[PDB]
Amino acid sequence: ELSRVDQRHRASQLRKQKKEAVLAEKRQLGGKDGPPHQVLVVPLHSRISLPEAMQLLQDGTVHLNELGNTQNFMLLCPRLKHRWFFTSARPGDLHVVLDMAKVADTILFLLDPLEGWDSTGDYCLSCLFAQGLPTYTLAVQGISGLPLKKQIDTRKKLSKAVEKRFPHDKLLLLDTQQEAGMLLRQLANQKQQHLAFRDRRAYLFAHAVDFVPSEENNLVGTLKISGYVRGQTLNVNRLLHIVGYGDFQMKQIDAPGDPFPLNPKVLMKADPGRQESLQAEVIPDPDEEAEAKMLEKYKQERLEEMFPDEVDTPRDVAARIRFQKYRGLKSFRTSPWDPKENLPQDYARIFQFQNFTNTRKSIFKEVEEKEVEGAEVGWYVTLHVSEVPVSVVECFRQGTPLIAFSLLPHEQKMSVLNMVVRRDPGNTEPVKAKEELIFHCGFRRFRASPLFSQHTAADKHKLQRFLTADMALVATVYAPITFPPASVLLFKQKSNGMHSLIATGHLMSVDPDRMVIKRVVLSGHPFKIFTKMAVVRYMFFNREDVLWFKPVELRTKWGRRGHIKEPLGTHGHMKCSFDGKLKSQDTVLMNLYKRVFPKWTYDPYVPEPVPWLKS
Amino acid sequence: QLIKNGKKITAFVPNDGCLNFIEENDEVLVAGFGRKGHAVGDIPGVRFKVVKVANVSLLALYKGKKERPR
RNA sequence: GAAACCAAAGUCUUUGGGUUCCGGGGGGAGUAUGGUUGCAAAGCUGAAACUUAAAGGAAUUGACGGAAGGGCACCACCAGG
RNA sequence: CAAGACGGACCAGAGCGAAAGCAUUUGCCAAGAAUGUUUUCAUUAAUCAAGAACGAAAGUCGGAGGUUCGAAGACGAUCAG
RNA sequence: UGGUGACUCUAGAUAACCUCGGGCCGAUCGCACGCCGGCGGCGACGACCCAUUCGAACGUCUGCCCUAUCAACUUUCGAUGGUAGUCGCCGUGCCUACCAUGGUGACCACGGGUGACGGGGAAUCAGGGUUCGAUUCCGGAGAGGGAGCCUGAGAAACGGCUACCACAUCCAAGGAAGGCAGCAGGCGCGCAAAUUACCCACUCCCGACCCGGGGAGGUAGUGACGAAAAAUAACAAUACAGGACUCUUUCGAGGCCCUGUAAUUGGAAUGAGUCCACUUUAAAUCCUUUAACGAGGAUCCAUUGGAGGGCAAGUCUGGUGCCAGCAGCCGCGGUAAUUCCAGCUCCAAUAGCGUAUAUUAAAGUUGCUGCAGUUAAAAAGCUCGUAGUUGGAUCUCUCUCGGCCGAAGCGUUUACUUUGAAAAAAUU
RNA sequence: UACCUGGUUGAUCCUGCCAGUAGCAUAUGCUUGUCUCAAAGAUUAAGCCAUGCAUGUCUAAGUACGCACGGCCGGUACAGUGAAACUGCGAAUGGCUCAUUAAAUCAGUUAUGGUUCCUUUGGUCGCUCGCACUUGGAUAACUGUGGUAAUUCU
Repeated sequence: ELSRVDQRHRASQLRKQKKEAVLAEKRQLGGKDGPPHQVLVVPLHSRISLPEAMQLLQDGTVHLNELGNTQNFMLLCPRLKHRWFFTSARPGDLHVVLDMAKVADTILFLLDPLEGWDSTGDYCLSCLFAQGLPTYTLAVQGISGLPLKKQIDTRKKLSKAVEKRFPHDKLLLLDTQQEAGMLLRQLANQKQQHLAFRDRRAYLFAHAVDFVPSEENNLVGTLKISGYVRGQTLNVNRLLHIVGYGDFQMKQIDAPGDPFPLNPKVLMKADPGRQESLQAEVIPDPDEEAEAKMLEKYKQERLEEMFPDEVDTPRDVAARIRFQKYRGLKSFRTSPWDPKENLPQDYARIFQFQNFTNTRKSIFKEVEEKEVEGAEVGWYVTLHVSEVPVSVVECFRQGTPLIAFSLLPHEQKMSVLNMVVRRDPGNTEPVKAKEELIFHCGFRRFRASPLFSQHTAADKHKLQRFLTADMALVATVYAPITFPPASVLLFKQKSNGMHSLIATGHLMSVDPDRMVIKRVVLSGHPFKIFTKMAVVRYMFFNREDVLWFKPVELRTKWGRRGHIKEPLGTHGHMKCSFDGKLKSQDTVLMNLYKRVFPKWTYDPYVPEPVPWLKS
Repeated sequence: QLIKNGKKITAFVPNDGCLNFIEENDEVLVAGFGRKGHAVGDIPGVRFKVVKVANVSLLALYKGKKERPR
């Protein structure tokens, strides 16, 4: 490039460009045009009382909103030219923390001085890492509640206790109002993490919610979700999803006056009939017994880890009947399988994409590179919803918040979701393949019966009958369609409504063509050995059983590969050819493959979790 | 794709079963492979290896010591 | 001297008579670009990106000849029984 | 009879020339090494960036002449290809 | 008059000049007060000038990295010199006017580049050398970019001013205000770097000053950058296992033999910790010193890399089966895997140890010491030829001025060697 | 401690590079009980900066009429301490960074006989032949009236 001025001027140009990008990013929050900065406060340890820090932090002009249980307020300061919205959460109550930490702009964690944090807070923090961190900001409370002598070593011990979970952060303390000024200054200017799962749709937080019942006996009426738009330009025709209560149609948007402007009734849109998105999720045209079962599950998992899929052939039931729908494959990787060969009535009830990647690109470019005529971000708007149950307002009076987000096109239909997911080491309870588990798949909450498979690059995926503690699996189930990326969480009712976390991951591409193959290997003990010829017993029990499964190729735990020549006895006595000679301590085994499909167990309603505790 | 200039680089995930930790569009800390620009061992024309993912080392994730956020 | 070989290719770890040009693992490549000479073809100077663990030099045997000779045997042949 | 060509055998482990190269007789032209010198000058020398003459064959510009041979180009044989 | 090595020096004489935007020749304060109406001691501020100190400023000789795909550069608009001037604190093309046509270059000028602030110095290293030096000491430069100023002895000053440029703060929309390459802190950039702490007590500096001020500086906080010391156990008896010695044909038996291993037994001795008191200190903290509690290994428990060769330590057991993977290189995996993954055992370093990159020694693979050029990479096709480099033998102290000596010339000039004095501290 | 080892081949002897070996410096991983030193936004961006601080100053000795004070003794010009303001000096030292800059900076060496110099220290301070037993006019401090949304504005 030469000519030192030329290199310098090119560098100055690039500097200008990246500074313009950064400045264009940072005005989107906490300002005259920006929406308020939502800060969610979690006291991790049980010794901390959030009211103490909450009143140290509340002083600036305050506006104390109130709810049934939680207490969140609005803060406005022209000194820092900053609008804050502080909302408090309790650890263990994973409902509230999970469904309102996915819209909060910055999370402030409180830590006791003596210990790191509570085990319940440890569970909460594990779940929050697994679903996505907006911005964490470490804080402590009891540092100045001790003399200096133990104070410095207390900070040292906390710094020791944090580096195992948070890799490196400074611990910013809260004891005085001036320290709260330092913290507020810190939270005003942070390297904001763009959690793209928030940004790609039009998500809105509700400050007011009013129910106008059309008919009180029908227990359904018009809802007034008024608050701030925080994602994209929100459009009426796109449907609206409430995080705990499903996706449904919204009828009207108005824009009233904002409650808290930084420097101190008209309707925006009604939904046209033809341009509306239609609510069509499917195609229109068509005590000690539990302990004993748990021990049986333990024995089954122990049997299905040292032996992969060894199934003993029953001598009562005929073998070609019990494995009627199975087929044999020469090689798992290379042998073709038709994805449209055998389909039930369930895949005649979902929606398929001709090309997912093209559709995802088109939808994302239509969101980003195009502008719609809806209300812009930062606006204090009100949404009138035609169809909603009453009880959500009751929940709005309980203490849980309401968050409503406008969906992408084709996000309400049913499809076959595939979730890349690995087991959390905190839980060790054996989970079978077709169990009913709760998915938190990115603002959605539902029980499902998934199917676990390997996460390889090939076409066929062998079904996993149990969840492995290190291998990363793919959970496949009928589910409402969601566009990746998406944080995915797996929970189970342990006892008394305690949601236990098992596994977490991301959402992979959604398609029904990803077939899952269930395998069964049948064992046989070779009791006669010639050179490259063997006579094997106890694999079948009839005579026509060997004749039915003639073309299937036998393999061997010691690596030999063969194919059967003839049946000899009336019982299961079987002549087999081989590449080489078997050892005397050897077993032959034959692979049988079938296509397996997930169960249709989907329901959007979820029970409210109780506060989590350790056994 | 590097942050600082925008070039396109192929990087080798070191240990067995660790590619699943790397998820699509994540921050990765990438090093050299060890021959100073010369392609190393089996992998042809690939001369870099990933050391950290989302500011957690792959060695800790493979040894099951730390947990990967997102 | 690696040896083939060399009275110089000797007087070289016992390393210094004077001086000129020139090589630095193999490819890319005597390529592109630039300058210059040329009517033109071309010449002189001449990179890099990327790529490989070898590429190469002397001598020694022969698995094998689709190379040729002999020599052996009523479990081979001639004369026969 | 004419046309252009080439100077075999003599021709060598010979000869000369800075190398490329140089073979029919005769004359002219100016060179050139070695040898011989009790000649003369007396350090005038070795190698050389820059710079300069020569440089096989093939090729390229202007003419002449074209015997042989001959790039290109034209025939005929040879076949599962 | 006096002096330098040398004056157009210093001093002296004469004739004059001495700026109104001017040059000095005390219209000042304090302390004690005292002697023949008048005379006075000590100190502080001041002052034209001289000398000095602290410097600054220009010059002198020598000494920079890579590049010829940079060979001619300079001079109209000063390039090199001459005379007179202008400005300047001065010497000068520093600028102007008039002349002259010069000045530099293969001993590499001029142009470029530099991931260039220079040096003291750092790392390595037999000898030679190679690489680095932003960085606490010295010298330089700049306070977002350029420019121009005020005041002052000293500034082209930016914790001063005025403008334009680029950013950017408060507005009542009339205007006002900027400058963290100072200390802490933020954003941003990134692979990459700490507290919006405490104090002038130390070190020194500034002022009118035995008193005030000091993010200079000190002190704590973060700190596995790097460096030094140094715990994680010691002894005895048993109980086995081996090894030698003696007695026994051997098997076996003993020792005031040896060597190991023991969640074996016994006692003693301790520090990490919790805590008093003192000391430390500006007030603290830490280290150091005392009381009190504080240790049986089945914890007050050591890690990080490795066990195919290079390269120390397993052809041990199970799992996966040319898959997953390992492996810097050579290579392994296709079923008894010596290499993958675990366990056990073991090795290496040890409160440290892996990886990536840069650079150094190994590299006599950059060769001055000290490489190579028939065939491995390489001698120009050949000769002439300038700069460059190199080059046969030869040759063994005195005359004047002053007290045997001091002054004066030396001797064609250098290279070389040896001595001497000058050469910053820190680092070595 | 002037050192080498594996890798071309059927095998050898070579040239030759690649790889190993040790350092030293930055980053980073994993682990970390004692104790003494101790580097630390240089590299990328001499990019941008919210807020606080970083430069002030009085002796017997320039100017005291702020009762601001305890306080003289009273017509005692001014008893003392002394905020503020004028005056004088400093603010050009220090700190910070390395962008510029290649005979430039810088280093050793010489020079100013070609110059400037606060301060400190020693000299010079009736050499001058021409109201002083004390000269003039303001202006802050303070009193009082204000402007502007706003300033260390006035």
